[PDB]
Amino acid sequence: GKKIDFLLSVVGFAVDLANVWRFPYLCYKNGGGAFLIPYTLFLIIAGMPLFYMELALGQYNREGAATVWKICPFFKGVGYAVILIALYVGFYYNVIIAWSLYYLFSSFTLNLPWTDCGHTWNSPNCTDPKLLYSKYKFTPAAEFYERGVLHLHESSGIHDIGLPQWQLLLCLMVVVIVLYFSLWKGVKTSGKVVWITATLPYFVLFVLLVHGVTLPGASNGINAYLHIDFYRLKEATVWIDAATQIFFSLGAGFGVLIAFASYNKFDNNCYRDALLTSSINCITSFVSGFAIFSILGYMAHEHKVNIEDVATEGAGLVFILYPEAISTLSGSTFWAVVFFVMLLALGLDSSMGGMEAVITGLADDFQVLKRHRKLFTFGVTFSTFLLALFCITKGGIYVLTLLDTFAAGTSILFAVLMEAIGVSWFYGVDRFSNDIQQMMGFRPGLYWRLCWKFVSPAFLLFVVVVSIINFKPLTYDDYIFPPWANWVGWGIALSSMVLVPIYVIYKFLSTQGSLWERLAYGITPENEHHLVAQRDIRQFQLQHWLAI
Ligand SMILES: O=C(C[n+]1ccc2ccccc2c1)c1ccccc1
Ligand SMILES: [Cl-]
Repeated sequence: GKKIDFLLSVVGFAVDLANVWRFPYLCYKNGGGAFLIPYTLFLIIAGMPLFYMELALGQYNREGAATVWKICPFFKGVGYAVILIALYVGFYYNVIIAWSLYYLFSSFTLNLPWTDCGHTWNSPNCTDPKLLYSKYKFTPAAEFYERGVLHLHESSGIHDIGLPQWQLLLCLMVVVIVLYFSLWKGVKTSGKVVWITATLPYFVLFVLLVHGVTLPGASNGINAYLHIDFYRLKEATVWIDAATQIFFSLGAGFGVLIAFASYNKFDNNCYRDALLTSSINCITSFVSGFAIFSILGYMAHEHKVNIEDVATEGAGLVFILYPEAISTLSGSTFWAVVFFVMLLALGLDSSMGGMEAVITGLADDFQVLKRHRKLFTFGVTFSTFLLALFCITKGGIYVLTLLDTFAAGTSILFAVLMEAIGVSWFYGVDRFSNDIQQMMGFRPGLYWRLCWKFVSPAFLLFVVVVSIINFKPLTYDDYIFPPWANWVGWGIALSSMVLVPIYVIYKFLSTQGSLWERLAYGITPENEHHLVAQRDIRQFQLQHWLAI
């Protein structure tokens, strides 16, 4: 039974709410098949090596995101930046969980609310196929999502967001309460409910893939998926999206892996962990795009619109697609309950780790917070609840879009780039390899060291530069955000990107001694500062820098 338990642990570790909710609309937006060449390339080249590096860092140092930089004291700012990014994401992550819970509540009926026209939320333009370049939004399912759930029709833009929706308010309160009462005792929340939180996503994917293929218009969707538009690969938006999605789904750049692995057995094998997680992620993504495009090809056939106009490209694509596939199944109520229970469980499970990253990273930094976990968890959870309250208004989809685009984009890419720099170049890839050898019994191979030192930082810097210089103003499918919205988003990105130089400056000024002594204290591990008085700093020799 241990092998069954081991398989469940690995397979449930590999799946995340990002894979299920954020990949579909990123694949639809960037053409489908053309989105997986950058996706797989960046996976192989930067996602697997960096996942491995973060796992090994956390496991060896037994420290959270912030304090793990005792190995090079100038990068505690990088730690703080990743904690801030993880805090920012939860604001709207919990809002998606609230949407899932509202849909689950709506699903306990024999006449599902998203199948036909004529409800209190329907407009005069509602078009049911059964009875009877701009995106198509007059379908029963899209109108349900945008009028009976979001109540978006009561907003004009990000300048008139409105007041909180009380239904989503109650759902968000339930979600927040569950998260707190799951996080207030301790970190350990594995092996107790993962039997359903690990197998249900894959069962849902399997039934969706087997069914959608047998739909009237699925062939056209699969063709649009498998036809690769090589012109999209010269635009840099697909590359930016693929990089950000790799880091979103693998957990890198959020401080989640470091905090999670600080609890692993010292001898735990991180090589196999990275290999298995990345392989499962790649196969799952390539198989999930198939089902997405089969569903929306059938939607194109049924609604008689072009496959590039059937559905939104925003955060609600899954909530538009899953209902459409559900209504085509027999016993649609049972299937709706299964799908939305899966979504709710997966979202709660992943948001728990996202919040535990913040709690652990900041508690390992201050002992007062480590002795008072109940109050700290309350504070984190309540601040998240309010700043998400901002996202459940009438025009809260615009704020969720602004956050989704700016909270972890260039900011997360920069943070992970600085992590790779600080470890590989300053701490030493050779010392990092020695630590991995002491932990796991074998030294990392040449491919891993090359990716850690040269290849991954090079591509991360390329993507960061391109994202900064090739930046498209913000939109939601028909709506052009006012310029001050992009300025606000760039301020949000800089708010976490800038913690690095500020901490470097603070550390330099707070230290005592001469310039060279200050640099030596700044780039030397905290438990080797007594060598500085001996004027033996390895970073001050060319040999340390020419290593591989
Ligand atoms: O990234 C996450 C949750 N997450 C995603 C992917 C993972 C992969 C492996 C291990 C843990 C993981 C956790 C998050 C959630 C809410 C706020 C901020 C960050
Ligand atoms: Cl993904």
